Amino acid sequence: MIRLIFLDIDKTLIPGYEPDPAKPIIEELKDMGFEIIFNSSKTRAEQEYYRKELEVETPFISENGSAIFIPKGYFPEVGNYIVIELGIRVEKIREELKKLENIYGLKYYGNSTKEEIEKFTGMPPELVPLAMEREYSETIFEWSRDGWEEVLVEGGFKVTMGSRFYTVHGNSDKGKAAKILLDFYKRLGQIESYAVGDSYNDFPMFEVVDKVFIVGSLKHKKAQNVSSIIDVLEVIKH
Repeated sequence: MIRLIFLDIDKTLIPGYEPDPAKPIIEELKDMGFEIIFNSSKTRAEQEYYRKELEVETPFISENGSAIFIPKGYFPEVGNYIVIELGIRVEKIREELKKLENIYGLKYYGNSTKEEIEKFTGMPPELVPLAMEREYSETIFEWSRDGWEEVLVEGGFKVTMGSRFYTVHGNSDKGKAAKILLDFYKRLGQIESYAVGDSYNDFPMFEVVDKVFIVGSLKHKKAQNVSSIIDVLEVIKH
């Protein structure tokens, strides 16, 4: 019986931005026999850093389900597939944001300085370069007028609210990506899947997994609300 758990890589796991706070949680999940899958709005560069520091070598999903990364030979016809691209290239997103930049006073990674990005996010200066290595999405830090969200959706893009900012991406979401990865595991036998989210970008995963937890007060019909990731492990222990 394989147990899988999808986790975000934000304040609910790494408050303060350093990896260390997540260690107690990762270690317990490992002891509980879980395959830990980060399914985050974060870039591959950001996730690879945390994974290495936390010694997590399982597949991961980046930029709101835009790509699934499977370590070479992780799963025992040879496809030789390491990266499954499901979203749209960031260059296309930026071409569209350029058309809206002035009308709506939009600020995102592509048109902001490292100093501005640090101000907007509060992220440590040394991590900004990792967040800037975007491949399939943009994060909107601010705007001077509303209405750009609808325009983007009309243009065929997805605009999803995260724990703090909107992320612009396309053709996929955390749920579509999670479902595909789950299929890879299901080929190995029976699986039990859990998902822990804290924002609207996690909602798509809920209909794809067996058990759902929400850290915070966001409400969803399939989710059990808890105040901390600590509580998730506690409730699962029941």
